[PDB]
Parts: sequence; structure tokens; C-alpha cells
Amino acid sequence: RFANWPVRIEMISRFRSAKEQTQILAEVAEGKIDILIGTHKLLQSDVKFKDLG
DNA sequence: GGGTATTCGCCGCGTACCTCTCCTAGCCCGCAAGTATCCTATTCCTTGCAGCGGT
Repeated sequence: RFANWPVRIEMISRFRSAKEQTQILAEVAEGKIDILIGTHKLLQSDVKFKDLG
């Protein structure tokens, strides 16, 4: 759906490797991934959003 | 037959007052309260075989 907008969409779960999950968390805390779809991993206290609305 | 004896079972044994304790056993049925297996996250590590520098 968002294939024609400047919006970054990323997925986090156990499927994503341990090497890229940390990268995704760094990107999210930095404030560059505007959509983050995730399972219960999102509630593990290490998922810090820059500006959540 | 019957007069007698013997047994058996029923009935009976004071008044008034004070203190205290305790008045069915057990089953059932439904409440409800506390437990073994199934998926999606998590923290826990210990092996097997090929590259591979290096000489």
C-alpha cells in the first residue's frame, strides 16, 4: 500500500535474525522507521520509539 | 376335667427450688477452586565439519 510514499515500514519478530533485530531497534530509536510491525517483541522494554503517536 | 401350683409379665415407688451442658448420621450435588497439554514471544547453552593461515 505504501509503495509510493516516503514512509519506511519494517517488521520485527523472531523471524528476523539477531543481527538485524538490533539494527531495526537502532533505526527505530533513531526515528527513521515510521511503521514497525511486530509481535510480543515490541513489549520487551528494549523497543524504544523516538516519537510515538 | 379340674383343683392346684407355678411362672410371667405388668404396675407402682415425695415436694420445692438452684447451677450447668446438649438436642442425628451420612450422602450428594453443585459450587468452585485448583490443575495437564497447545501455539508465539523470551533466556540457556553445547557440538561437527570445512575453511584456513601459516609454515
